[PDB]
Amino acid sequence: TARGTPSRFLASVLHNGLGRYVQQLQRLSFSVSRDGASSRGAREFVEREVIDFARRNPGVVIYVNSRPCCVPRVVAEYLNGAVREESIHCKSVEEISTLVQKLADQSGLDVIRIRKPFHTDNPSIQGQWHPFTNKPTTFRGLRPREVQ
Amino acid sequence: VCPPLRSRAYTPPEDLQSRLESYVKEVFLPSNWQDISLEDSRLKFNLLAHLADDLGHVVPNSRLHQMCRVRDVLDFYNVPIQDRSKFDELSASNLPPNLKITWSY
Repeated sequence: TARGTPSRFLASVLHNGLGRYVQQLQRLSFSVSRDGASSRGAREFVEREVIDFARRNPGVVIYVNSRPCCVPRVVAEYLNGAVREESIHCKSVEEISTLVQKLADQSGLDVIRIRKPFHTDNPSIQGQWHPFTNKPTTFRGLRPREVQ
Repeated sequence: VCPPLRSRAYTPPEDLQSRLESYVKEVFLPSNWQDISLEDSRLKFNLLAHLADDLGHVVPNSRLHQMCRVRDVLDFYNVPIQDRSKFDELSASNLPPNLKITWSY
């Protein structure tokens, strides 16, 4: 629930797409087992898909560890300094490729409740409403029931 | 007393045709020698044993029945086999600079 969870406003890292778009994902670490059914899909991913992904995303450094492990994992690091650990345990190649692409598309901002589906730093052009907007001025600036 | 372990790595020789022709001629002569049947066990054994010792690579038990004719033997010996670890296979896959693979085994 919202009351049970932290929230944030919609934001970018450094006004990402304003000047030029910079891919937020920086590093991607994979822990894969040579032997082990959990990492089967992961192995097949490393065999076919990771090379092409690396070519497509030159800004991201990909590390493949290939060590004994019961659960294979992918660790995603972002420019803002966020770290995300995602289990690729007993996942197909398609599922892993999907997940990895999602990580590439995501920024480092926390996946929590976003308060407003829009964000602007200049909401007003004509000038924000105040009580004296849409009020006429009076001669000599006389208050009601003022003699002088 | 124990010979060193042999690699499974085999590259088909360019002059494989001539080698096979000579060995068929030795073991068995007729025209269209590719179509010579290996139904006889003696002749088949002799040919395959000779080729195994010479090329250092042997037809597996599973593929033995498939070797009906000399053509099949030629087809088998023109297929390369690469013997290398997966780490070596990944490394020699022309990796991009951003991709880095390590082996903890």
